[PDB]
Amino acid sequence: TVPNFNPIVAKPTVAPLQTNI
Amino acid sequence: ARSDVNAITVLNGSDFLTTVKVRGSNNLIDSKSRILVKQPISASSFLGTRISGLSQFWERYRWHKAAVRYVPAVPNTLACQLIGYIDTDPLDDPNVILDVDQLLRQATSQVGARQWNFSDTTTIPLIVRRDDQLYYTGQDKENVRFSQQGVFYLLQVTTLLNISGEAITNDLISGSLYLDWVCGFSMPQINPS
Ligand SMILES: [Ca+2]
Ligand SMILES: [Ca+2]
Ligand SMILES: [Ca+2]
Repeated sequence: TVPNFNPIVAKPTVAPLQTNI
Repeated sequence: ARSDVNAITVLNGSDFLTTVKVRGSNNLIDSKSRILVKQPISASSFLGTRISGLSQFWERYRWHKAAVRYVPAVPNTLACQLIGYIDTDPLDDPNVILDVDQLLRQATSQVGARQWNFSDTTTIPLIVRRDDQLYYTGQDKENVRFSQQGVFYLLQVTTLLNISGEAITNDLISGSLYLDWVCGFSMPQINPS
């Protein structure tokens, strides 16, 4: 059977405030 | 009970120094203005604290483990960098420096330097010399390399601005400076006031 027809992927990313050093 | 013995009384504690005040736009026009704090780290320099109240009852002192602490009183949305360092030689006066970058660089060059945004907290360690030299506790006198074991300079690297882009000009307060210290006093006495 036809595999991987319309495979979509998701990888969530956060977006904080005040990246500190 | 009438012992004539002298011995170091290493005792620990914490203390509240003062509230810093980021200089803002108006009061910030030149380099020396970027020097918010010039506070000696002599035990007897913070008047109402416990450390100085104790120091008044000895001759000498030596920070075995001292560290200035910054606790912010602002959100993380405001923006300004800060540099802090403790010069172990008091007579090194950066106020004479005009070039701002030269100032920040001679600050960063000091070993115990620290850089932090005024929205988080960090610790400024005092670095101790290697000769065991004790320092006198009383108010500063003819020379300073006897009394002061260090000097805490607090610097404003950038300009102060808010949620929006408009830079503040009102010279607000950002946080407070605490001192988590460990000192050893040698000779019981009373100093004059
Ligand atoms: Ca120095
Ligand atoms: Ca010595
Ligand atoms: Ca004295």
